[PDB]
Amino acid sequence: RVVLIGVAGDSGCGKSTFLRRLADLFGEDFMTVICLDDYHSLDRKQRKEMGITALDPRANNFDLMYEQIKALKNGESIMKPIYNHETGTIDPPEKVDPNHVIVIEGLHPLYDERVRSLIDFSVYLDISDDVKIAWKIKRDMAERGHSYEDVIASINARRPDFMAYIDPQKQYADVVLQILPSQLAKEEKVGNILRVRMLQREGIPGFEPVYLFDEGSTITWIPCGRKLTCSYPGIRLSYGPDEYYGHPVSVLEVDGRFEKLDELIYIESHLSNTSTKHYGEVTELLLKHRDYPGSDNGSGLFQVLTGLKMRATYERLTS
Amino acid sequence: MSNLEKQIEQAREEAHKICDTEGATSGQCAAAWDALEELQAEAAHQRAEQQDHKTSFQQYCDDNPDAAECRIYDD
Amino acid sequence: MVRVAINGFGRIGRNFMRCWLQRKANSKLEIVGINDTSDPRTNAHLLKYDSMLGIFQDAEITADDDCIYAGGHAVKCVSDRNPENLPWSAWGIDLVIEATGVFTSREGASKHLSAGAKKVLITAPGKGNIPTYVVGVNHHTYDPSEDIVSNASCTTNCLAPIVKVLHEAFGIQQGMMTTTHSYTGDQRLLDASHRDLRRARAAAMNIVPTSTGAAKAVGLVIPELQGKLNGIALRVPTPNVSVVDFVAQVEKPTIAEQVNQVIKEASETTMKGIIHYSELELVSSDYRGHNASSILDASLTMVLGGNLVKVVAWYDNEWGYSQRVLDLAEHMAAHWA
Amino acid sequence: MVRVAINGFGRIGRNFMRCWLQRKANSKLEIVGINDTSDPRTNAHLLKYDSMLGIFQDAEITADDDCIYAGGHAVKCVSDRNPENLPWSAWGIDLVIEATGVFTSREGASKHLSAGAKKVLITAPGKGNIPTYVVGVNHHTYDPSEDIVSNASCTTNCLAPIVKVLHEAFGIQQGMMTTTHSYTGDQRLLDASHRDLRRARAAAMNIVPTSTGAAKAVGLVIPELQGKLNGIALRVPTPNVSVVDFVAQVEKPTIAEQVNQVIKEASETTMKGIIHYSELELVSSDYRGHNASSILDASLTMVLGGNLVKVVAWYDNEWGYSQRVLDLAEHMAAHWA
Amino acid sequence: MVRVAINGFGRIGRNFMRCWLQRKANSKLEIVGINDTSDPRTNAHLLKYDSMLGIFQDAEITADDDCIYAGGHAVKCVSDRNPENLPWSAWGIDLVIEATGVFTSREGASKHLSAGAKKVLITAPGKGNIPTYVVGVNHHTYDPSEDIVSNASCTTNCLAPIVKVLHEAFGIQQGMMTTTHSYTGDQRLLDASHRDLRRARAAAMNIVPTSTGAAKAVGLVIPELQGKLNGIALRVPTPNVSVVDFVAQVEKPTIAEQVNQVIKEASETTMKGIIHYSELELVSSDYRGHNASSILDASLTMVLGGNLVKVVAWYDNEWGYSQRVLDLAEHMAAHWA
Ligand SMILES: NC(=O)c1ccc[n+]([C@@H]2O[C@H](COP(=O)([O-])OP(=O)(O)OC[C@H]3O[C@@H](n4cnc5c(N)ncnc54)[C@H](O)[C@@H]3O)[C@@H](O)[C@H]2O)c1
Ligand SMILES: NC(=O)c1ccc[n+]([C@@H]2O[C@H](COP(=O)([O-])OP(=O)(O)OC[C@H]3O[C@@H](n4cnc5c(N)ncnc54)[C@H](O)[C@@H]3O)[C@@H](O)[C@H]2O)c1
Ligand SMILES: NC(=O)c1ccc[n+]([C@@H]2O[C@H](COP(=O)([O-])OP(=O)(O)OC[C@H]3O[C@@H](n4cnc5c(N)ncnc54)[C@H](O)[C@@H]3O)[C@@H](O)[C@H]2O)c1
Repeated sequence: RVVLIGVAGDSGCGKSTFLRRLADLFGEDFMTVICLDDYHSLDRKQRKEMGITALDPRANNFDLMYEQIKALKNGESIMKPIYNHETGTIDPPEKVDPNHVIVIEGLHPLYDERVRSLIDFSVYLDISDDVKIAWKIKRDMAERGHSYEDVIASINARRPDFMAYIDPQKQYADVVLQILPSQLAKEEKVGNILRVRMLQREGIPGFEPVYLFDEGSTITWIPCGRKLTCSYPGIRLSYGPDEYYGHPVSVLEVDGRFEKLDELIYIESHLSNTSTKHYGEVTELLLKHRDYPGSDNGSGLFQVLTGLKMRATYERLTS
Repeated sequence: MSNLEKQIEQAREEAHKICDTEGATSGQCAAAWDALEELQAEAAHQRAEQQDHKTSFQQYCDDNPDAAECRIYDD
Repeated sequence: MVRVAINGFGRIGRNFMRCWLQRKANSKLEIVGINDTSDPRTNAHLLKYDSMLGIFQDAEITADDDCIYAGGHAVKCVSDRNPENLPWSAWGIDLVIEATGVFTSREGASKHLSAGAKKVLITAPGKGNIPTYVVGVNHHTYDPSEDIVSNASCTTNCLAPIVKVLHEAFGIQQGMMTTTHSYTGDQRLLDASHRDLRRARAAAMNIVPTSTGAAKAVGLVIPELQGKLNGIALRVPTPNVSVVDFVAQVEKPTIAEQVNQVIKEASETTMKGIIHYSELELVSSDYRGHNASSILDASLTMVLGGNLVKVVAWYDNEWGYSQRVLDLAEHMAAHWA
Repeated sequence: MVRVAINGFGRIGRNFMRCWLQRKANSKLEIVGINDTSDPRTNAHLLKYDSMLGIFQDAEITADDDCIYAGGHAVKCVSDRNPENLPWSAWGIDLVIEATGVFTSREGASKHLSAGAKKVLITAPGKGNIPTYVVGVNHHTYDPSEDIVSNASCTTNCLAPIVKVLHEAFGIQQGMMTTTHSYTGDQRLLDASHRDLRRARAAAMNIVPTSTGAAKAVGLVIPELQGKLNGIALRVPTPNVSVVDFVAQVEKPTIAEQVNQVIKEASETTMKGIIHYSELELVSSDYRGHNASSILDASLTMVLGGNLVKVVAWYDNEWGYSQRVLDLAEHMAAHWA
Repeated sequence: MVRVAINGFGRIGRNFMRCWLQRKANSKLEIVGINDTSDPRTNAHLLKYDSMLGIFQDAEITADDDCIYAGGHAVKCVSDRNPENLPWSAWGIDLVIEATGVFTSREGASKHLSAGAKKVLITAPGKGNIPTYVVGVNHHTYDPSEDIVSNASCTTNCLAPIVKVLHEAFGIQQGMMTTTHSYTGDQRLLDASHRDLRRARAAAMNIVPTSTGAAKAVGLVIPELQGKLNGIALRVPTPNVSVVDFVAQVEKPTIAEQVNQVIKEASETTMKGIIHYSELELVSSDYRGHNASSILDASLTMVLGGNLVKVVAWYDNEWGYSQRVLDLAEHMAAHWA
């Protein structure tokens, strides 16, 4: 069989740690990675000539990617082209073979509707603009390129078509992870502690939600107290039924910074329908890689929760 | 890096020029800043791979694995 | 008759050659090529005078710089570290026996397939989804178009028949193991620089522990137990033979005598030639050169609470593992496609 | 100040003497009598030049045929195999330290009590209902009228604090152990005649297995786990230090990191000086002379299925066991009755 | 103060570093550079936890990927097998200590001189006419423009002071030696492929003999005995220390007591700190870490026919040889030109 997983976000294709957590979960033996900048129509020269970004529905051969994607189901080794990233040009293609798990990730994994009918499980990954700025400050600060504070003006110039081109895809994804500045902590820089939330969608079977103590009644839980000595500022979870874009969703939400072990196992003991064959398996998957960015906050929690639901969908698809 | 090291500053000069001259809010200089951000993204991809520069073992065991320094009979 | 080859004339290669010299008449295999990083003068001496199995006695060993005459039988020999420059199609090689401990990947081992060999049997737990097969458990269920097959480690090759018997008779929920392993060639003799720190220390002096995934390879060769078997290894200063402890958590309750009875009759019906059963109070060095891939030690089997069993198994990781390699090679010769 | 004596100046006796020479100032114990089957000229040499702990350095060792001068401090010394002909009341002996491995019975050890000694601390798992006490578990709960007390074996003395911590934190249903043990003096060097057959074989050559009841002694020192703990031992050719594997079946489920956290904080609150916690990739010989009675090896702790835990513990059965003997002796000196 | 470097951080390098950490205050030498084929994280661990000399205790050892902090003292560290790409003039290196066992030729060792180092002291008997110097025999007679100097082997470094004393006191016609040598890192652990066949066999199992010319190196460091001294070596399974037998044919006749008297007074007048004299019945492991480069064993010295003498000398080929290397390095620092 062929299963398929759609990831959506502008974190750079193969440049986000969610794929790394999926690699720790499945293994690169069982899955292969497909970037989606490879199906660009023409180059950055023709982007400058046509005056167009890399976000245009003109800018990709959306039909040949569909033909290779449908041929992925039939077992044959696909021949996919490669965007030469340094030059902006296009490599003559590479013949790669299908695997047990196939992923699809790029700026438009979901813009096509026939592949939206093809993708077995979908993830959009949203980022608020504040932590965009806080990540670009780290981007041009660690490199010391000295290109800051007009990239601020690049943000809002990149903004308007992006909301037209990309953001209506989240109206069709299953799970969407938003990352916000933390309301809890104020006297830091604006990107230390994240306020993350995984708006997951009901409906489509196999995918359960992961509900905190009750399906469908908003519950804001702080695990500090008689059995956990919370540091500053500690965790503040949330939950809530909601209808996002007129669709039955269930936001599960975490604010805070995981400082130690027991506060991360105590949270995991109380989530429900998390689909583990193993007690504390989510905590083990958190602490197999202490060095990954975002393990100390809820981003690494939610990414591995989504990947664990991907295990659930894979077990549903392969019996 | 020297080539993209120059090209990022060249596209930065163009970002100062084309989006002050030929329209600050249109598709042309949005394509220009999109290009410069992709150049920055490939600088990031170069940066992370040079952070993952191995010192010796994934070189000397890359080319000659069976030396006594990195035989692993994972048995 | 199948023309076979040996990549890496080390411990496993010398034992493979010695086994084929002791099982010559019943063989569809003719060993025609070896390659080591040594000249052909040295490794013939190392074949004849093994400091573990004594002096070889049955056939005469001699060599010159291009061939090796073992008992009148000639065998070719070459030396190269690149697998791509090797005369395989020039020698007519169906099956090459990867035993260098280097080419564990599919892309590494497939270099011989590219260079002109038809099938490769690698004597290591390979990285990536290489089809693994253990004689006595699932040596039947290989597809003969699978040209790149892998025998597992010696610990897995010992442990998996016992786990098969106990899973069929009782059913296994979970299971640990802790093999007290003889020291292998990877460890440095004195404290020298090494990629892993616990193998960097002295071998003759120390119980060095190591983490292995070779317990999980039972979950490959038995599919319904994957993710349920894990264990560590202890390397102690004995040169040849080793013992494996195995703690399983069965669910059908029983006593210590009954599991011994089950394995004793399984030694005589199905696992004959794989599992030997010994009710003697032997020690380690009485298993140098034993033909079975697991000798169950009877007096130490114990059950606590009905649902928690411990067995221990002697096994020779240099001779019995070579025997299982040669049996798998003959069994793939008997179903050549 | 308590005048103490040593029966049998073997490995445990020499290590006890060396420990008291290194812990002299804080001691309510003064060692005034020893007896070995050797003359006083030889065992002073064996005290000074230990081929395991090197040459002793701090104090001067000399002897003549009636006394031994250790650092200016005189100690008496005699030689007799009959415990009934021994000058105990002539020397004023409160506590004698039985370390011959001979007098394990109550009736054997009570011969010193009859011959004029007040209390006896035997460094062996004694036959019969002798009250056993481990420092760090139940060294408080001895009645001071119990004059015949027993420290358990070194394996039990290592294993029982870990089992105490895991039983308090998680609760234990069942538990196995398999200690990879250094070779002791009881084994014959070459293959010589011996009462047990698996100890009759060569020590430097072999992994010899043996059955021990020293796992059950945890069920003595922890009463609610008796009949639930059992295990075997493996003697491998390392001279000094050893490691113990321990498989428990807990009932409160957890992961591998949490048990390491529990034992790490128990190393710093209650078991301080008993259990050391090491997150290094050390090997065996880096624990020669460590003061703790169990070094938990952190990187090898594993949990399968939530309710099945495995730890391994390095421990020195010649130095740390002597340290616990001397700590128990001082702790019975502090509550002399 | 002389900035010095270490090529090859093996046994001799780790012992050299440990000796300099124990002789820091009286040193004109500051160790500023090392290079091994390992990363700087591993060899700091191997420096701190030596499985032969125990855990280092006096100073703290830590590292990151570019430097090593030994007791607060920083030292640089790099990794390259080509000696020509090494930052010597970038680091200001007067003396580099060749200890890889690779660069024994003049043209090999002179690569460091070309690459920007001022003097090289190689810890091996070098091929070709490299000026060799032994501390205690002819450490005075070096010309300070000789930038490429060689210390001899450990066997020669032990044997030559005894031969100097016996040649001055009695006069030597001929002389044999047979050193019972501890196993070194060159031998393969199991029977693996090796350039010389007698080193190809197992080290922990075997007395392997080998032919050495290190007896003839005494004829280099003592010129009037060249071509008169020859001997073999026996590698036995002891890890650290070794003993050398020495049969000389003197011409001035004497008895066994008189040669002991001569060497005893030479231990107290001229060879002080080189030759220790021991009238104890010690054994091998009581010389792990001894500072002298030869401990003469007194009870075994014998003379047959007046003109035929045999001595035996304990010596540590990993610690005392490092001590003589560091003494030669300081002695060339004291006469820097
Ligand atoms: N040692 C055991 O008892 C045992 C048991 C089961 C499995 N194995 C596996 O068997 C393999 C080999 O074991 P071994 O003890 O024979 O190893 P070894 O290192 O003792 O011998 C391997 C031989 O192959 C040679 N070699 C290495 N790389 C080579 C190359 N690229 N080209 C040519 N020759 C090369 C080596 O120089 C040596 O001659 C390893 O995968 C090991 O894990 C070993
Ligand atoms: N060996 C260890 O590391 C270790 C660890 C824990 C406990 N123990 C226990 O310690 C005891 C002794 O161990 P050991 O290694 O010192 O033993 P050992 O045999 O090495 O030394 C015992 C000494 O006592 C002497 N002796 C024996 N019987 C005697 C008698 N009747 N009268 C006088 N002297 C007598 C022996 O000759 C020898 O000198 C045994 O019970 C052993 O199980 C040993
Ligand atoms: N082993 C002894 O006790 C002893 C005694 C006297 C003299 N020696 C001589 O000392 C030398 C080294 O002895 P050892 O036991 O330390 O050897 P070793 O092999 O144990 O250690 C040598 C170290 O140097 C490294 N090395 C080798 N070639 C290198 C290169 N080209 N560049 C960088 N690093 C390199 C090795 O990988 C290892 O880290 C040999 O000449 C030996 O004969 C040894």
